[PDB]
Amino acid sequence: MISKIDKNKVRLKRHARVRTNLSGTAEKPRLNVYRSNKHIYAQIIDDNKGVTLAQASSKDSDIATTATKVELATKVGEAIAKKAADKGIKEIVFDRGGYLYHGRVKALAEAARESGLEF
Amino acid sequence: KFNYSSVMEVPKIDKIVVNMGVGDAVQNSKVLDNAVEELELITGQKPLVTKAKKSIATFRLREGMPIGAKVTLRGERMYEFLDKLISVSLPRVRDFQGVSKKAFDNYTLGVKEQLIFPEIDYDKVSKVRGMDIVIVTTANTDEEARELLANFGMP
Amino acid sequence: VSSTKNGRDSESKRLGAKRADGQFVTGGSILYRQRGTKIYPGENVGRGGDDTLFAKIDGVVKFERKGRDKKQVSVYAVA
Amino acid sequence: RVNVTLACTECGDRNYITTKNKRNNPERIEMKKYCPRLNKYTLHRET
Amino acid sequence: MLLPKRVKYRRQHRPKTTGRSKGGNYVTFGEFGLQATTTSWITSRQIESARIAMTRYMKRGGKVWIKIFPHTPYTKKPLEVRMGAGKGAVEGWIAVVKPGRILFEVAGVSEEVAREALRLASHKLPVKTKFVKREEL
Amino acid sequence: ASLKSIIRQGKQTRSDLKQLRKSGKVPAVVYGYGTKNVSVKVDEVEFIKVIREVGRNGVIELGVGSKTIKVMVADYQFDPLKNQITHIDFLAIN
RNA sequence: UUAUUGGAGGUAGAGCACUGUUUGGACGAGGCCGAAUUCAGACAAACUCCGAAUGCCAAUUAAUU
RNA sequence: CUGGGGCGGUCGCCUCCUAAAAGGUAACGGAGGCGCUCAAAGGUUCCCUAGAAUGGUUGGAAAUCAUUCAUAGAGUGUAA
RNA sequence: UCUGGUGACUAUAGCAAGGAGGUCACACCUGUUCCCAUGCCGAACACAGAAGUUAAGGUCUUUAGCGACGAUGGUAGCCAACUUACGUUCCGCUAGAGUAGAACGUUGCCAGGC
Repeated sequence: MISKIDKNKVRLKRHARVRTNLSGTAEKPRLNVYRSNKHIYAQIIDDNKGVTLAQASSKDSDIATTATKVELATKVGEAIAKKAADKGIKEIVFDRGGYLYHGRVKALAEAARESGLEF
Repeated sequence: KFNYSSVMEVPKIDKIVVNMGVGDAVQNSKVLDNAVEELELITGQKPLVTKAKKSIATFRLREGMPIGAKVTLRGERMYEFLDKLISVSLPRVRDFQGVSKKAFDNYTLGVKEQLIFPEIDYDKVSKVRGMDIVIVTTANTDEEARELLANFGMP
Repeated sequence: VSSTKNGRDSESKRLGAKRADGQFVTGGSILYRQRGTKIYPGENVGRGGDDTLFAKIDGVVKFERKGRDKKQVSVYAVA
Repeated sequence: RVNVTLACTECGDRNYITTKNKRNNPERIEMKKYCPRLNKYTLHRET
Repeated sequence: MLLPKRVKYRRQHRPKTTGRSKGGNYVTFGEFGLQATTTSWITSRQIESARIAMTRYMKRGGKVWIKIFPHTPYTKKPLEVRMGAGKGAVEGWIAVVKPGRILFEVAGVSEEVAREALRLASHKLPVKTKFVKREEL
Repeated sequence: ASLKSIIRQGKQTRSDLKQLRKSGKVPAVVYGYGTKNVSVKVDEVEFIKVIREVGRNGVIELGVGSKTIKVMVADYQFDPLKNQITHIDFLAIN
């Protein structure tokens, strides 16, 4: 009786392996992105200290809108872009958690690229 | 039916894996492709490199490190394969037994004692090839699996 | 007439630690010479081609634990 | 296993020597090295 | 005639003879046994010589246990040649025994019969022994 | 089912123990329910004569200083050579 | 040279968790008995789940020199 | 060179034990190797993870397997 | 406040059981037109759905049956002495490993909706 495997478990493992040579540090903070089966969350974290200074999700009250299930990501990326533009919108390291770079993440990743985020 | 507390604890049929045994192409240059087409003649899929020629797990003649073929069929193709297994695969067998352990290839202990390609009759075949079809199910018990082995299809 | 066949041996490679803990070192100074990853590199500490641990910043050495059964050496800029 | 001397087209100097297996690759090796005098990744050819 | 089926190295370094017995200082198989009080090397020839002298007087009327087995082989240069030419060939197998280590163990026989059988096997051993019984206090 | 012990003083040198083991005394320890770690000493002949009634396992009444506690034999370091005890462990049965 | 503190390392012991060696119980594997998993108990310069005392490197203030 | 010489055997480099928990340390002391190979066995990005026993080729009791244990038991161009 | 998201501490943080959920959120499930995929199977990956379902993952409870963490008290060894020599002996120093008793079902940081 072949048993199924958790999707978050494997993802976490992969994410940990990619976080062995990449971390935020004030000037260059890491942009962690959490993609669920409903919405997507993103927040600029500073590993050096260990405190967040940004927040953007697809389940936000100013983001919640019947889209095409991919347009939200674009808005999410532009939403945090302006928030990050207020203070600290220069060189930043983009973290793809543990998922692939192709898909909804790509749209959210390029969303800040066209916003001005030098990354 | 048998006291399932929810409508999701009912067992399912996990997968269906089968193809030819050795088909040793070290002296059978085209028999490899012939058996590949024979496996493609039951269900149309490219044949890969694995041991998918058993009735269950592994408990037969030893050797190891071979070079056979295998096929993965688990969707509505699997349902059609079972339909053809009740039509052409019960033309020559006509003998429903019962077991839930191992057979040909905790397994890894054999790769022999299989069928002889009965549905592949010599109407377009050059030989007979062991193609035992391992049964993969979501069965939590071998006797519950036997209850499903007679359920909806030949004992 | 008994014979022998065990009089061959290679040279010894001075391995081990080269800097003590709490000692001031300058960037480029070797800290450890080993055959593998006996001690992992910490902060401001790179690994050489022959698995040699060296410092990149001038400061004091610090041997600490990394994980639960692995050691690591780091260097701090604070004089 | 023999020696190989990657000749240049403009340099005219053998500042790139490597090794290869004649039994493995009997054809002439053609890679893109960098001649300082020309200061441009040029296509070198084995003599 | 007791020797390992196979060994990694045929040349050891001669086991050290100091301190007290590491383990095996109590009888756990029979009711009576022979306990050593001195340190010395026990060869296989002596081990089998004492066992044959014990069963001969026991007339196959009980069980005998050997808590020692030659694990280290020793070499020896024959015909006394000049020193410095390498190690010699294996001569036999020995076993280091420290004070407080049980040697033999008898069971299923008279208490006075085991006291006489153990005394006969102690004359073929090069170490001072002592008759002891299963302790429980 | 009775025994009189004597609270041992702190920091005992090797010589002290040797002299204490040279006579008829054997260092012991007491610990368990409703009690702390206390080091005492008893007599060898008085212990063996009071351990044949209850046997290996049996509740005993130790007189730790000016009190009586019900303890049993948890562990005991024995010396094969010259068959003499060296240490005894008492655990509160309560 | 002490005092005080920090660190690097696998020896003496001990141990069987790996590698090899071993003893009694226990192993089945064929129309009649032989390739074993556990239980207990041993051994090791080229075995280690462990692990001192000394020595060694250094740092600081003190104290003598 | 050499537990007199001769005869034999060795003579350079690499790993372990002897070596006494830093490093170093001898003997005609105890064990093994090298005198290369590779155009991918290189670089970078990305993704993966043995032995036991039951549908029996009278069966080597390990066909190239189903999924339990794998818990890494493997695997690494080469000796440790 | 809550569950989440991301960090710091040595498994006291693990595994096993026996429970209760929950549907805020997770999951599960429905597909293969769509980018994108199998050394082939849409299993995974990807995208679209998201009707149903807590059955499973699962969060919160209970239990020390494992595993890990282990007081003390003893002594094995050892440093320095003294003695006779050392398969030692005695006097000081530091005091192990095994084992008993016991403790353990983790503590913390930050952001959000709540």
